[PDB]
Amino acid sequence: GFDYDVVVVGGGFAGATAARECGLQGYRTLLLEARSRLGGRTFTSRFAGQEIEFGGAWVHWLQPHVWAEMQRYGLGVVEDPLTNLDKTLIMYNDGSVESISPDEFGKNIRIAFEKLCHDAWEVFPRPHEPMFTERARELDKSSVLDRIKTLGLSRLQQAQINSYMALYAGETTDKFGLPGVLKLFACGGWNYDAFMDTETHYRIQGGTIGLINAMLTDSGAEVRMSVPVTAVEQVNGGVKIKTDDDEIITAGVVVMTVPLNTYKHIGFTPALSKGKQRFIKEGQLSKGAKLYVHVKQNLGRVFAFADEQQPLNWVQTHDYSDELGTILSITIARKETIDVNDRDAVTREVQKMFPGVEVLGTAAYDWTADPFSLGAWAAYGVGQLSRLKDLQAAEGRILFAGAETSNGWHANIDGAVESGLRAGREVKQLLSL
Ligand SMILES: Cc1cc2nc3c(=O)[nH]c(=O)nc-3n(C[C@H](O)[C@H](O)[C@H](O)COP(=O)(O)OP(=O)(O)OC[C@H]3O[C@@H](n4cnc5c(N)ncnc54)[C@H](O)[C@@H]3O)c2cc1C
Repeated sequence: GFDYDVVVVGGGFAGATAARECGLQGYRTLLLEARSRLGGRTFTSRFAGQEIEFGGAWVHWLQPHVWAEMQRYGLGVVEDPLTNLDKTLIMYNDGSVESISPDEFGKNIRIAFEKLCHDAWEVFPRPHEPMFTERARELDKSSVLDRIKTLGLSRLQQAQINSYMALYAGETTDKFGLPGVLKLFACGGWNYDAFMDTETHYRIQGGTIGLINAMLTDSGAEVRMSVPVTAVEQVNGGVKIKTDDDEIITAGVVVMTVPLNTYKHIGFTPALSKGKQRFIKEGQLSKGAKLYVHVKQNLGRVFAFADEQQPLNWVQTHDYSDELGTILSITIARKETIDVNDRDAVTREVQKMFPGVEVLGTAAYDWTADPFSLGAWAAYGVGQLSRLKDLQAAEGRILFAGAETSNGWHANIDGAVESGLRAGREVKQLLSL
């Protein structure tokens, strides 16, 4: 007596995957997306006459779940040739910028990274079972900064790795859970070069939006946008779903794939488990934002790290020419450090790194301000990883997915896909046993 067998909440990779699994089993399926677009924390846009990625975009064949889907839908990779860099810069907490030879810059980040992840084999022999070893559980008492303090790195090496880890945290490294970081490294074959190959090297042919829609089309599911879910209530036979318009939708089961930081917007009746409530109140620690700057000058192929007390923590050349100038792709760990949508504030901070540049224009997506992300990529705080089951657990007729709920590449498109396959299996169990 329901409108649908399955309602999937959220049109990111986790929801699109869950919808495709449910739809192909014959279940009448609906996907409700709060924004007026699909993709979630993946979003391809346009800036200065060129395509840009405001959110997630980069994949790799070491990421098993997204790669299998690419082969199901016959999508290849689109390589970002990483080239020989013209410039590598480090900006320290005090704001001083230093130019390093790219080969010595690369050597020192590898030393720091390999020292940071020296024990990945022992802690995560099975990276897709994060709590398999007691050492992983014990490490969940430490932050990343706890480890960095013991590694005896140089001032350069520490700034490099701390900027890198603050990026992965979307936060200062004293708050960043350490096992989450090692686990990702382990997922990449416990190997520096293999893991690095996954970071910003390959994109999906046809974009992330193509794969999401390839799955949703395959699913046959009904898709509705601009429909934020305000409450989910467990009532006889199914669940009852409240949009904003005081529209009411019935389903046998609901798959929630919303970002953890947005559970704040949704009333649950009855109340969810106390372990899950503790997670919703904690949230995830990323406060990242994405920004593109078009400068008049041709700066060539640049790369920069900026330490956590500075705003432009990750700078890369997206494209360059004497005609164009330079389009810089910038990721900001913490949106406290700058207002990416205030252009003069952006202009001063870019000039601190490349003095005397002229900014023609800027484009920014403040993920932490967006009510339907309120944060960026998944980043676990201290002690959160060892309780991941509490967030994964089904709650009666409510199932939970999303990249935060995956076991493997939790900071990635792939963890989102992984959670979608899990949710689809759980739907089948609930609806069919
Ligand atoms: C700046 C940034 C850069 C990134 N770069 C990479 C990369 O290079 N490589 C990689 O692998 N990963 C990257 N990621 C991470 C990747 O994008 C995410 O892990 C993945 O997209 C999350 O998928 P998801 O389905 O779990 O959540 P989401 O994509 O966030 O989808 C959840 C959906 O739920 C919607 N929603 C929220 N609340 C409601 C509500 N009340 N009602 C209805 N709908 C709601 C949201 O609008 C959203 O569409 C990046 C993330 C960010 C923020």
